[PDB]
Amino acid sequence: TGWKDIPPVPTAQEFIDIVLSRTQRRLPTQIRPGFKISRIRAFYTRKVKFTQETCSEKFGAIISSFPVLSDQHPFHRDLMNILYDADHFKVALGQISTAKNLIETISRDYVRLLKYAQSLYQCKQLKRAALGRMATLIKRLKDPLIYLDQVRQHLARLPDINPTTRTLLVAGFPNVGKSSFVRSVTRADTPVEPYAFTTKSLFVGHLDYKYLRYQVIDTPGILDHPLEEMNTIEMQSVTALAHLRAAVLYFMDISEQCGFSLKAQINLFKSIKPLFANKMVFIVLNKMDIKKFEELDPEMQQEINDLTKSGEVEILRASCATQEGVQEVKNHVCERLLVERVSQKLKAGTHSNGNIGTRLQEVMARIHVATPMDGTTRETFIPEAVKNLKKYDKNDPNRRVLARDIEEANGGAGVFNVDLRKDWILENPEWKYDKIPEIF
Amino acid sequence: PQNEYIERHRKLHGRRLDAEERARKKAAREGHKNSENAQNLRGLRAKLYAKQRHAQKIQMRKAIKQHEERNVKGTAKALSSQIKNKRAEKAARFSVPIPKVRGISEEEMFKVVKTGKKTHKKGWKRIVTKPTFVGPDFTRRPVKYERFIRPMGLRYKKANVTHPTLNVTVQLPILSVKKNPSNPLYTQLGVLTKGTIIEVNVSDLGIVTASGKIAWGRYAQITNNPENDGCVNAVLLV
Amino acid sequence: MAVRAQFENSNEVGVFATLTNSYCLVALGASENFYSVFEAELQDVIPICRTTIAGTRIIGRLTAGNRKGLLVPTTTTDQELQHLRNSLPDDIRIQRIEERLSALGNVIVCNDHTALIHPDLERETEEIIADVLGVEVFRQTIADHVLVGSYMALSNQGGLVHPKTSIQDQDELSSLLGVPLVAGSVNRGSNVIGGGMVVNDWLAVTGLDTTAPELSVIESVFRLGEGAGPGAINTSMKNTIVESFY
Amino acid sequence: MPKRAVSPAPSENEVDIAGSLFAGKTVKKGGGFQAMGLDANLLRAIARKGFSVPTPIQRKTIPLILERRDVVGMARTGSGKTAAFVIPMIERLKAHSARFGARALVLSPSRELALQTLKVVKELGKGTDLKTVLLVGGDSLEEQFGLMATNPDIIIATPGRFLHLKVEMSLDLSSIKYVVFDEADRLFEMGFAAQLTEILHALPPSRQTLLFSATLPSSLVEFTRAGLQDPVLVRLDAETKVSPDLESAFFSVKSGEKEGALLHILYDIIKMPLGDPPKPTEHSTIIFTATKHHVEYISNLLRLAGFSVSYVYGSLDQTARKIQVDNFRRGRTNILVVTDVAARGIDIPVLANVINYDFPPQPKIFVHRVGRTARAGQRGWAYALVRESDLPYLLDLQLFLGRRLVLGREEKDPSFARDIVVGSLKRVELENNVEWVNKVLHENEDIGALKRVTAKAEKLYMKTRNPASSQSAKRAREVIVSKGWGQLHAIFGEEAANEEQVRDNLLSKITGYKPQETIFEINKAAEAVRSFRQRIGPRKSFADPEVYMSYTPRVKMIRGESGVKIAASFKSGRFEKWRQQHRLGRLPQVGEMEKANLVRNFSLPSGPRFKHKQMKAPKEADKWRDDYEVRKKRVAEAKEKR
Amino acid sequence: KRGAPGGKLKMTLGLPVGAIMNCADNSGARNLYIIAVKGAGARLNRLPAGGVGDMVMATVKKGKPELRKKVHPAVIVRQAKPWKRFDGVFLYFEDNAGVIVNPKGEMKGSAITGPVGKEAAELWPRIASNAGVVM
RNA sequence: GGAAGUCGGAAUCCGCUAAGGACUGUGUAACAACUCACCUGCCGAAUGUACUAGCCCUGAAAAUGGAUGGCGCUCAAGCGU
RNA sequence: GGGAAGUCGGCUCCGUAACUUGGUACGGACAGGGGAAUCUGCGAGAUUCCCACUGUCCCUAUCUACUAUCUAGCGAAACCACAGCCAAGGGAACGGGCUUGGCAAAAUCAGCGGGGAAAGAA
RNA sequence: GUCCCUACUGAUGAACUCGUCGCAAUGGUAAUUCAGCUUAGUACGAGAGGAACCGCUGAUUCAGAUAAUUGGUUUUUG
Ligand SMILES: Nc1nc2c(ncn2[C@@H]2O[C@H](COP(=O)(O)OP(=O)(O)OP(=O)(O)O)[C@@H](O)[C@H]2O)c(=O)[nH]1
Repeated sequence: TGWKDIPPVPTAQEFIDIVLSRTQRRLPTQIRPGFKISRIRAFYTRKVKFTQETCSEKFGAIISSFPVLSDQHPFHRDLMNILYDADHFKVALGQISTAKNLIETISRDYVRLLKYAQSLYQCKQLKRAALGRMATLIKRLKDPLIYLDQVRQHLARLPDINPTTRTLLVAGFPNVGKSSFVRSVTRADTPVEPYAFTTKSLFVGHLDYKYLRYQVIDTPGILDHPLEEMNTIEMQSVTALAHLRAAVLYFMDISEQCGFSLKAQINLFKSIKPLFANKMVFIVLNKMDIKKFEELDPEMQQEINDLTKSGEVEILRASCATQEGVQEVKNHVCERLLVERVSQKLKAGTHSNGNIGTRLQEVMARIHVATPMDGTTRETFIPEAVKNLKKYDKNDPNRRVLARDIEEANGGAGVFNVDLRKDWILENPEWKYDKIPEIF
Repeated sequence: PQNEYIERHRKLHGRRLDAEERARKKAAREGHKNSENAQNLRGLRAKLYAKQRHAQKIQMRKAIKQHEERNVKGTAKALSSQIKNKRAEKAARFSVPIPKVRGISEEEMFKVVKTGKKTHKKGWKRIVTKPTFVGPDFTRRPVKYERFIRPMGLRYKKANVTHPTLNVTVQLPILSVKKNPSNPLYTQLGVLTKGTIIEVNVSDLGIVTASGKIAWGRYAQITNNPENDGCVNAVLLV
Repeated sequence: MAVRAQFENSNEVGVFATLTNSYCLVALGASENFYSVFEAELQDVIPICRTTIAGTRIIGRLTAGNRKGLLVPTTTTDQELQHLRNSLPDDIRIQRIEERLSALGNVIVCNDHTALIHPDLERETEEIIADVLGVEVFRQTIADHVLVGSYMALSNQGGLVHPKTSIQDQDELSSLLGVPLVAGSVNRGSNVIGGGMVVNDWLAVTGLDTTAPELSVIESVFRLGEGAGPGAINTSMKNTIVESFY
Repeated sequence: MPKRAVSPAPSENEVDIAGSLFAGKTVKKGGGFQAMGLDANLLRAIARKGFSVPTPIQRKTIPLILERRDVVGMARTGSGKTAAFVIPMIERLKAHSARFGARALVLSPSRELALQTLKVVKELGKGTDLKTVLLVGGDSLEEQFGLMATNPDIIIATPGRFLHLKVEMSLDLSSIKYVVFDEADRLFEMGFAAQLTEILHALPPSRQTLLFSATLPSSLVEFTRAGLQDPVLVRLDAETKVSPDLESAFFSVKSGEKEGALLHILYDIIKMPLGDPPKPTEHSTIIFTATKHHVEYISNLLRLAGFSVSYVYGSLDQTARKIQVDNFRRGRTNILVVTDVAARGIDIPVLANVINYDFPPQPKIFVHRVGRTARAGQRGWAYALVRESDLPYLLDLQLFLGRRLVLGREEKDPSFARDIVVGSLKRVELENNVEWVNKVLHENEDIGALKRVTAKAEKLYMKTRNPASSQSAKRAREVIVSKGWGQLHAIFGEEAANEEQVRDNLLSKITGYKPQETIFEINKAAEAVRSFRQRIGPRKSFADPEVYMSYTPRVKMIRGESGVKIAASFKSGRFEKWRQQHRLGRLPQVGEMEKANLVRNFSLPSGPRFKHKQMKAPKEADKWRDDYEVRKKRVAEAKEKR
Repeated sequence: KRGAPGGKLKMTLGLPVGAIMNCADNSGARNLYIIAVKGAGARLNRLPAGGVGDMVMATVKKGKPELRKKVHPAVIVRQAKPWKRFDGVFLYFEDNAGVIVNPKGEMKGSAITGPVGKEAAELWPRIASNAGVVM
């Protein structure tokens, strides 16, 4: 569902201040030398144990709130590795855990020392020593706290990508129209600017196609390099293109108005097809209104066609400024994804044994419509006023009055008093609002 | 929202229409606020505030002096890391299964012999309430000292030993107790008090002697109050 | 037309409403949002009566009727009965019935030609229903659920039945009635169709939690909105139903 | 309130075989009961019941008992423990004794165990005059007085009830010569340990003692060492010896994909048919889990999936337990989900598939659960799901079994029966099943609540489970570092491997990417991050085979019936009050002849014991009441009956 | 979200904490054992109690072993102790009875045996739908 | 990838000078833009940095209602001579 | 008597026929009672509910014992330096009388839950 | 091995002729938390989700009363 529920991670000074303020403010702080040595020992031992407990809770809360990278989906694990340097992330969490254990050991040692203390001064010195040691360990855990707070904030701002749903991954070089298409098909605010790398992260939008919800992932943008010197941005791009089963929309600009050569575009597509091993690939040609496909030399034209003549990569054309083919390309890709998913669900339901699954039986029952055997229908008593009516809209000047508007004018929801006799259809209209006798 | 959305909102719509003026006036009012805080708030909070202000003023004065000088103008960690890395190598890749056990404590022994002996003489148990060093675990003490009980919670085995000339502090095991300058009974019992000579294993330091050998034991003086501080601190006499 | 609405904050519109082809009954409470959505969908074509039965807001699950008649339990007071009589035209016959199963909206489903009842109703109640509603009365258990009024919603165009009803029983019910039937759910997986939806020949009101695929099933089977057609479920919406309710 | 009120009902099943540190005119060795020379009436008792061939438990224990040696027996349920110690009952007693006193005592944890013991006792003592009694809570305590006066020679009892009656009687147990603790493992699990210890103190030193169990917890081992005289410990043949006909596979899967992996292993590998099946079935799969909440969640999820599922957990209603085990033994179900202790309790048929959903803490527990199957030479499959946290336990298992451990596809044809093979599942339909699990959890609220409860239980088990060894942890770290952890498992096909090592190479190249700088570097926070990254930056056969010394081998409080803590010796005097009602004389002292008058007064009913016994007179008839005359007649008849 | 009903008027409470009642639905449970009530106010030495329409937590004392496994929520339907309805009518039922419901307010069973409390039917729409007699 | 003084490492010079840092902050994706350092004009006479000494505020307090003895006292009815 | 708490509680034999004295097949019987109710016309009458154990707790019931305001009459004893309102202060863990303050109005009745009692120290 | 004064809480009261109607120094002092409806599926949000001010209606605890009704109680010994 997200990672916005991770509690804020304090700095070292804030951590020390919180722990010490709690240990002084939630406990009594007046012991006298004239009290029993056992009572003095109990007082100081209680102070040492409280400080440690507050610490272990806040350390355990930190350790348990942050996601564990192993148990996440491969996409999430790889994206977190790209974004936060997973190894150093784990090192920081391990330091938090080791500090927790060391503070626990300090508490046990000083509790035994307070057990065998003999004076109020000695007990005071032992308590001060234990508290100062804990503060020293936190002051050591200064920097990991800063790093973890930054990771927590970034994680709370990260988008929600469900790895296994109906997904449309729009990818390609910068300056091609990826974000333009994303805002055309979804209401996600993806920055659109004339420069090169305006999209510095993965963006998520959503759409509805034949009563189904579809995810659309805008990738930042990939350059034509071998995969070993790619930046973290295009590494997020390739991670999304690698671990997300979906329909890939690879965008190209036939016009060189993007700033990269067509030959390099086909080269990168060939390079990242092994990424696109089975996920369904549609090549979208954009800025046709700047230069359509026909206005191109035929060696490039046959190069594109030879790209088509392999697997099931499909060519479509569109323009994200005139809004010409965006609806058609969306419709086509969503329809093909839907039919593929329905076919694979049917094959999964039809097992080798031949026994029809319970859920497939249920869906067959839900799609089956039963009709009378005789084939005769029933008479329908729909009046004529309904087809003589006008559909209600909240924006028409001379609309219908409506009881909401009447009560809002004559008070509110708890103040308007309804006349239950206003619709009484009697013989004489003046007999309304009459007190009908009940007892005589 | 899914990215730096507050930054996007800033770029698209701006700030509140008087935020710059409010921030400037608050920053200008900060001086009176600081004086009011110094003169009004009271009780451990004023103490923390005063300590913080002292630290800030010292840092600012140091920065000013260093900047004036620079505008006019036109190892112990290493030895400790070497020692720790050697220890990690040995303990990680020369550690082999060995029958590793320990004897029972003098408290357990005393409880057992007390179950054996009904009539408890009043005060027959005196507990040594000072930190001690023992060495072995299941030792039988002479009848001279058999009733001195030294608890596990008070026993110490390692000390933070500082080499002055090779300026570095390392954690080293304690080999023996040579002289407690307060009591011969304490130096017999291994009581660790302030200014107490102990024998420390200095093998990890790699100190070269005159003949060319590595020192395996030196004298170190305990220079803290281990009864008040839950640690033993020694300075090496070299 | 199919519209999504909530009574107060509840998605069960069938509990608080009773829609027929000549009148609508609306539970009375606090605001006028529920009455107002019903009125905006029925702009004085048929009367709408703000009514209470036995001092309750469950009028939808307590009353059963069609355009020819209305039946209310014996617990209904004379004042509420007189309110209903004054509010409704004389072409609709209203009666109180002395049935032990006073949950009339739970024990009776009736279109304008047939009624299907809880098997344990009394004989006298059976002739009373057949006379006032002017329908052929049959006793049947829908999906082994004995409360047909809660687990099926019916109109003269079609009828939507409990999601876990067998195909044989669905076919038998379709033959016995004369309208298409489909096994579907309302309010995002709820089985209480009658309590979660009121439907007449040209209007349906469901809860706000009704999903888009199942709202399209409702519009299709009850022929609400342009072409509709029970058959479109089997032709144009299969992919949707299979992908959504797998 | 009772959401984990006291504890998870199945806690753990600890076992320790280090309890074995306790120590032609001449028919030749026919292994017969007559060959061990039982008396004629006993032999005809066997001839009627129909146990023709002795079970190994009987063959190994009966002669030692006849030699009168203290016995500690290890067997799984259904082996024949109850007959194995009840044949010596009558074989030793041979007759009823007129002298007052009991001679045989059997202690059973629960009433149903006492009842099964009672039937084995009666249909073996058919013919003899021995008196056998049953003492459990809930029975009429006055009837228990009456039976104690009736003087049984054999007493089968629940320890708490027996303790209460002994304290109420001041019984002289010196006449008892035989003591049996039947399932002392469950005795200690239920916590009767103090009661058992003080009962053992009450019994005289001169007795012969048997203790029968499936496992040997450390507490049981200490109890036997403290209370048994030179105990001989017997095993039922080979539980430790893993069957060579067992082929095992281990699947590295994540916590968020456990359910998907289980659905995958059922659907694709085991090829499980769905629906009610048309003596086990052909598929016969058991699923061993950790917690009762895990059992609930998995059983409900599989039932939603459509599988024929039976569940047995620790604190299950006994009638439901019988129903589920009956379905499993008769083949009405194919899935049987148990944690550990329900499986220990129930008698499991021969199985074809064993699935370990939660990896065992002990290799010994693993060996037990896998020796459950692949018996009598039949082939068996054992699939186990392993996480990164369960990996050190897997390596401990590898060391225990002495098997070579292969990762992914390091070998073209690894031996599933001789090697420990670890691999990954097929990602495509694994993700399909994971999506199914996510959808069903998001749709159904009850299963979502079950998932939350079992997640909390899993956290508790992780906190309270016995950790592994340091070397196992280090080897877990190194194998996680190694490539074989993430590779596809061997059972899925070499062609599948072809596509896998075709595609995964640059997927591995993505996974093993080291960023040059984080997003925060792309302020004081940035400076701290940079400094900390800079700090963490990477750091720059000669053995005589014959005689080389190796480092490795080769007032006390007791819980009463009311549940409130009660003093161990609390004579409420209700036995005094008992003979005050019954006007009886002094009870027969141990050794005197039985009193036939006392037996006739309190011996037994005429057979079946009917629970309902409540006689009230009817209410007084009212003239205005309809049935006045008949109610008056009924009242008069009740008055005559008195 | 705590299962505290809204808008409920005062009635005399008839089922306290630690109280055995019948189960009115076909879920397989026979009796319920109220251990806790929702919306209770903790005052010293008072045992909390619930009236018709209040959500409670109960353990199935006898019935289906699947249900005899966990503490289930339940809305109590019938109350033997008399109470007053605002029409001035003091009334009571033959026994004390409730139905298993999820925290949202949806029943595990599919039918209710016996009549339903009017307050419970008004407060929980699902009970009103699965009820056959309402008084 | 982009880094133009201002995400980062190191040097940190010269001209024009009245003076202007290979830059002290705001800012841009990178610029641009503003501002500071420094300089000039108007203004006009004393300022400003650190310390020291008095008096004053803070520099820690629990728990019946109370105590410079009490009232009360402020160019004292307080402090120094 | 009722409520509550905990529980692991609720829901084969006789005769007959062959076989070696005992088993084998066949035929028949077995595997409840009590109380409280509801429904159809006492009715094979039909349907619903409750039956447990406990060295646990509480309440109701019975018995035992002490339990009592005023009036007429009769009529003690214990105990008694003198007294009796508080807060702060009164160096000796000391206040009841002293300092300086709060205050403070005859004579009584009843209730009573505070004070007018306590250490001695290794 | 050491029934009395007073505090508090209520009730009477002499003298100022009896009485009726008042004033108010001083002392005490009281309400509390939650929920539901509307706002509103609104603002906000890619999605999942999702408030608040005014207005309205109930409930917990606390406090002070009251007995029309509804239980309980019976020496009405009816
Ligand atoms: N005329 C025209 N310009 C287009 C079209 N699509 C995109 N652009 C231009 O492309 C630039 C924006 O690119 P985006 O739409 O954000 O696409 P992107 O691939 O994310 O590219 P970057 O902005 O470089 O990250 C602007 O200059 C747009 O005007 C199109 O169909 N027609």
